[PDB]
Amino acid sequence: SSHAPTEPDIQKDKDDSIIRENENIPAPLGTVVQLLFGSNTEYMQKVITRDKNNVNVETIPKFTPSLVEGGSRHYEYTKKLNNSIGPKQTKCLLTESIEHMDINNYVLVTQTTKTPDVPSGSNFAVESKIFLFWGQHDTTNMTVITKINWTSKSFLKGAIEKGSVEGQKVSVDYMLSELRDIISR
Repeated sequence: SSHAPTEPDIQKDKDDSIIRENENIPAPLGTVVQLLFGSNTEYMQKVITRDKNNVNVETIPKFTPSLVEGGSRHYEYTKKLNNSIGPKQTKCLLTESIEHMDINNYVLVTQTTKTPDVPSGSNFAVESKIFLFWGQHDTTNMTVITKINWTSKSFLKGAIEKGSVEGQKVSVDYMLSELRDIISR
């Protein structure tokens, strides 16, 4: 009765970094997909607002045309940065795309973040692949892989890549913590 654990089909890319891997969420795959990406979007909104640096978090739309391979959505919030010296905050422009959906195997949603107000923010977007697949005993594993798409290379490239990895890890930890709390409550 327990679904078998599965393997995500993670295509390699030399500028990829691992954010988190094989993080367990104690609910079935279809449930976790629905909690993050389904029609009740308050859960993903709360993932974002759990970080008190995240403000102006608009209502998140559902995936259109449908929650299906090829569906996508956009939303925006603001992230507080420095206390006083610029920049004090940045807009965060998020686009999510359903790249692969197979509840018998794995789901891949790509999450791309643009931050126009950071230094060199006009030079890059952050692309994170969120893999969801089966763990043991009808639970879900999550693996997140990140790379920076440089649309113009920056003299701050190394610092930005390090801080982005650091920030993607914090973002994914809130996602995992909220998921783990929704299930337990």
